[PDB]
Amino acid sequence: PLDPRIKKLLESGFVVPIGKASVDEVRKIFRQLASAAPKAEVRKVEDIKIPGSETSINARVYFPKAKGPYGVLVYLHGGGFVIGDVESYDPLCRAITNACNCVVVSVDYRLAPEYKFPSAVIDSFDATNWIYNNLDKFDGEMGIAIAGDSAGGNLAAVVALLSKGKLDLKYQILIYPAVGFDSVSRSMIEYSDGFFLTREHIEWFGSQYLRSPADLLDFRFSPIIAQDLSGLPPALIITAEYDPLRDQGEAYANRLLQAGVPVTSVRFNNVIHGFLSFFPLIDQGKDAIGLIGSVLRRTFYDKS
Amino acid sequence: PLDPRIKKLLESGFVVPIGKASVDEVRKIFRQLASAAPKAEVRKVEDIKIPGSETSINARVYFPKAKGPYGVLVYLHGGGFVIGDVESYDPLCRAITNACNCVVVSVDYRLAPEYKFPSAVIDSFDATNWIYNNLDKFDGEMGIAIAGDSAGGNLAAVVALLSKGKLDLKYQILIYPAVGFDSVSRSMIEYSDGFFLTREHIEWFGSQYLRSPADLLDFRFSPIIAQDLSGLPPALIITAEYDPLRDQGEAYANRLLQAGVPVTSVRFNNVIHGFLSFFPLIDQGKDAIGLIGSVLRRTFYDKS
Amino acid sequence: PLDPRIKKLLESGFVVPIGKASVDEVRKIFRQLASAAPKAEVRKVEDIKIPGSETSINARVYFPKAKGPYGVLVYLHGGGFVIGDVESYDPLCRAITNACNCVVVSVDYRLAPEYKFPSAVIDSFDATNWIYNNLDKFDGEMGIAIAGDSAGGNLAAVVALLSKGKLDLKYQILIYPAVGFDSVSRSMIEYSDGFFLTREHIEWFGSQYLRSPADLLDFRFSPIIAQDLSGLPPALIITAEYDPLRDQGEAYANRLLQAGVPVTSVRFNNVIHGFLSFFPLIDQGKDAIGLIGSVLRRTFYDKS
Amino acid sequence: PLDPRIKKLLESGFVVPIGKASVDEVRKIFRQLASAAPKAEVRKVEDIKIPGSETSINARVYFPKAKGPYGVLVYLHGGGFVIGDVESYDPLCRAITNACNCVVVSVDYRLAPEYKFPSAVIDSFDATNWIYNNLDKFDGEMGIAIAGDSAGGNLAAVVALLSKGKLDLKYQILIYPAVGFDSVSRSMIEYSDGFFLTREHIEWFGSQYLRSPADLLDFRFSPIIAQDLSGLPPALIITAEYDPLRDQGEAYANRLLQAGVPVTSVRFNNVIHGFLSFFPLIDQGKDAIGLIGSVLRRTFYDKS
Ligand SMILES: CCCCCCCCO[C@@H]1O[C@H](CO)[C@@H](O)[C@H](O)[C@H]1O
Ligand SMILES: CCCCCCCCO[C@@H]1O[C@H](CO)[C@@H](O)[C@H](O)[C@H]1O
Ligand SMILES: CCCCCCCCO[C@@H]1O[C@H](CO)[C@@H](O)[C@H](O)[C@H]1O
Ligand SMILES: CCCCCCCCO[C@@H]1O[C@H](CO)[C@@H](O)[C@H](O)[C@H]1O
Repeated sequence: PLDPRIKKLLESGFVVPIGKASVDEVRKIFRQLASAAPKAEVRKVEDIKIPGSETSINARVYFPKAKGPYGVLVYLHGGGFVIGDVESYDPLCRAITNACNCVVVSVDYRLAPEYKFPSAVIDSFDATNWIYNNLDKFDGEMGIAIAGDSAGGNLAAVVALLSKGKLDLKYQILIYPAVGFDSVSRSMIEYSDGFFLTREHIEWFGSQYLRSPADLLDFRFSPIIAQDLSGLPPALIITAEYDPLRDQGEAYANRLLQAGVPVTSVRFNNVIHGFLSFFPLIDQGKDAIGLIGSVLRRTFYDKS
Repeated sequence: PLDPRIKKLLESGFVVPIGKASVDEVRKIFRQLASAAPKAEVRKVEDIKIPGSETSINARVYFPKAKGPYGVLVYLHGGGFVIGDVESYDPLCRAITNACNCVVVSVDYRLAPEYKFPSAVIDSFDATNWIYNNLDKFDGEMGIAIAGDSAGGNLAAVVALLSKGKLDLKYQILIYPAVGFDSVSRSMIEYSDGFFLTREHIEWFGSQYLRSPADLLDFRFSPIIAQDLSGLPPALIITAEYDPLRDQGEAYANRLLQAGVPVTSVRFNNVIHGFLSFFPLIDQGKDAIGLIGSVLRRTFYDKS
Repeated sequence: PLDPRIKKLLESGFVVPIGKASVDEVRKIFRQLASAAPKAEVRKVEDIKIPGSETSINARVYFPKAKGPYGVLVYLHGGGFVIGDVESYDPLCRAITNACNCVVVSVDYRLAPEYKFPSAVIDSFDATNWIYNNLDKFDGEMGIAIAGDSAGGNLAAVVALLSKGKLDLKYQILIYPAVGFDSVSRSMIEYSDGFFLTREHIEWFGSQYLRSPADLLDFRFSPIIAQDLSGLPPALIITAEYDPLRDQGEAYANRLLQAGVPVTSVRFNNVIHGFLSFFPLIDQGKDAIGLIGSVLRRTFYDKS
Repeated sequence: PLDPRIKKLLESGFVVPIGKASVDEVRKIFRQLASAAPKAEVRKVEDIKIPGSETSINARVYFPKAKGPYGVLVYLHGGGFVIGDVESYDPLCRAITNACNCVVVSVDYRLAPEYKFPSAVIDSFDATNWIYNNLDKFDGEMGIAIAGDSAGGNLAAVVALLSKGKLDLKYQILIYPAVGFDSVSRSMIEYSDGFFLTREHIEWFGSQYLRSPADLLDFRFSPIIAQDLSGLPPALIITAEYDPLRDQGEAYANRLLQAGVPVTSVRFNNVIHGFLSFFPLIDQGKDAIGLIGSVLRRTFYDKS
């Protein structure tokens, strides 16, 4: 069952009214929910503009208190390709920065419905490419990794595919990712309602982001159907027991493993989709952040 | 775990070498495996030709020993849209006839690769339509139901969708059906190899049957994504515990239930995909046939 | 998910208030719930007294309309060893009689708390032994089988063990059985509350029936830990997807299979514990009864 | 599926021949498998003797390079209550020490069959009590936590129960623990063979350790049936996807959560029982050690 703390929270009306309110209103509600978490101190924070192929991309850079050199984690926020932003994810990105002792660059990719697929992918890739080529600006010579949650985990997985034989990504962290279209998995059906992220929400996000059903078959939306997953960066894949997206994330882990990619796939039991965003309340979220910290300290620094 | 009888069978090389031999050779191997089962006596067997929209459709009609009037079960064989035929399914159709005390009409729909999607769907629908309009020829006034296994269960489900507000199908029986494209379910991943029907086979069948990836999004291949499942006939859906297709069949059951369609969804534990075809060996297959008999005797005759 | 029909029912307060009302009151509530189902006609019904080792055992005998000779199904009602009786199970036993075309003998074994374990086992065994030795009285020469639901499925499984090398039981039907003590299975934990049979109820029944914790290790309460399951009668084991007892019933199926006993293990999806008792409402219950009919017609008559 | 690395390992004969060789030989085989892992540097290692109630208890103390004050993790090795020792666990305890920046005290509790249950429990409790009362000897004033793997996770869970209202344990880490007797869970049945720890091994260990079947009902062997789990220390519970013990560990997590105890329950996918002992090969084991590090650094130091 759910952790009673989470059941209590859900029973008290913790919702984001996706598809039942205006885009502006759902963005506002999400901002207030996510941004309420404590902002842990880091050493320095900078807002930068990355020259993308299609737009000037805003990004926020978090520097850790630890001395350099650093690795750089490119972070892609979730929010169904429609909501969220760098500022609402500030508390989480600060927590990650402190866990990993690395530089985190959180990317404000273009959002749907204003900018449909593949805009978010293009921005995410362009940002990652620029950061790779400008690691010196962050004393970030230990290299680059990519991470994201939910829709941002989709983007991270896709960026890792697109980066093959261009960038040298050291690691990919996929936090309860969406990895394509799923009308069949048990978790999707079983947890379609009542667990914060619902099937109705998923469908609504899909309707805003994608241009046509053909986009469902594009590997830049459905990395699970990419032709060749071999040679991708080692992965940490975090899933949540009561998440409709659970099974598809675990499927992607399995597909990567079958392609010879190292993967640590961990299901956090008793919790829901989005649980890292609610780390102050949900203790397991702090522990997931600590696991991310471990894997990145190892990969970048060969430190415990 | 698998029933030890089935494990023994699999360990002895029970395969159909799908995608590793010629189409002719795999058809021949399947014919010999399936047609080896005993042919139980029925009252009468007739081969007929149904005038389809695109072809003359061969069908075999089995009459039960019980006196009429009958219901008529349209049966659509499995074989990945590529292999199988009415004659290889003769033992199974005779067993079904005797279980249900009804007329069974087994349809030789056009097969891939010679005839790609949607040829099998067109033939299956045209046959069902003709049988409905000619029930009097079989003393079949108690009505029409549709059934099929695996690829034939896909076709049956699709025919039921296409028949909405045209025919009056009384029942749909989906025996370990394929219901669309699945790259994510746990059963698909977990039982991808070693359980008779493999992922490699599934992919090969898909490559022979479908014309392009767009066909994956056609509801006539993926009934699970049909816009509206309401008003379809009551269903019996049989799945197998160790079948890659298990989860998607159970998902379709759930979607039908959510649309207000009565569904009895039963997972046969300890067995594999195709188990009804191997009823002489696999006892559970006889019991699945008996369950089909029960549901059809009830729906057609209001008899136990 | 649950069949919406069942969710609707549960949401409307369908409970038996086990452990929250007097024994008399919970017995009365259960009687009214179970006995409300239609009583289908059979050919003849007789109440008999079986001379048990410890008591005169009441039993009800149902004769089918079909002509003899018959097999005889000994039926052991559920109710947690505390509630239920032959009369509350009359509708279900009539339905079974008509499905199987056999004689059904429903046994009023002694109930807890008035008669603790192993009283119910002794009565169930003594009744089965007497019926075996008196099959001629029922024109029942096709033989004897045993069946029961829940606590009655526990008793049936135990009787089959005790009958080894004494009686010639042809078949055992275990309908969502309890097979011992379970504090660990996923189904027990996941469906501990909200699905009609709850963990609190299970614990309460255990407290009334068993004399001490040592009884938990007695194979006559926990057949799953019997030393040797080989040579037992072929089994049909029905489980329910949303039943705390699901996993343990499927475990027992697996243990029997491993001991070379034929088993057809079927999970009825979308339904709860007790669903056969509520066959008029829950359609899947009618289909489970039909499956029981199939297996018994085959075993007794070699008929479809 | 299993990580291909692990499948490869298993297919190459990675076994410990529990119950198929002498106790001496199985101890020797395990020692060579476990002790082959690299011994990472720590600051200092001391062997000590703890005055237990029934024996002088050997323990090894590992000090981290980080400066004090420290927390102290009491570590209880696995090995089915029969095999393993402090020395075979040296590589793992050094890895843990470095991950957590704390003192680790690995306890050589008495082993079966020479010393049956509850000897291991008594020694483990006595050691933990002594360490609590002697934290000053290790500059360990940040407090005490308890951890163990498999049989050692059983002991850790039991020590936490016994310590209620005596010691102030800050945390309990249960690494793929055994939590009692399980003849019913799906994982126990499904992964009974072929996944390193087998049911036959489990039964053999039980036969050596326990004195009689009554011991199965003793909460000091089956903490899952303890009367009251409330007030126990916060827990990290790690399970492995392909471990027969998986479901029972997840059940214990759920029971603790229901009793208001904080629990982070994480299933490591694609891996087997014992995977932390094989961290040099199995990368996921390094990441599990990092997760342990995170939770202990937080609890002891309020550090990331
Ligand atoms: C966390 C965000 C995951 C979003 C996954 C969306 C899955 C696809 O969503 C789908 O896409 C289509 C195209 O717009 C639509 O026709 C459908 O409404 C929808 O189901
Ligand atoms: C029992 C038969 C089920 C067949 C299910 C096939 C699922 C779709 O199969 C797919 O279709 C595509 C189009 O040809 C191909 O590109 C792929 O190889 C394949 O995975
Ligand atoms: C459908 C009926 C199943 C009943 C299963 C009971 C499982 C054992 O129940 C137990 O037995 C003990 C002895 O009385 C008690 O100490 C406990 O309260 C209880 O959990
Ligand atoms: C990782 C080690 C877990 C050991 C769990 C043992 C579970 C109980 O094991 C049992 O205990 C009994 C008493 O000795 C025996 O009668 C049985 O052989 C055995 O199944």
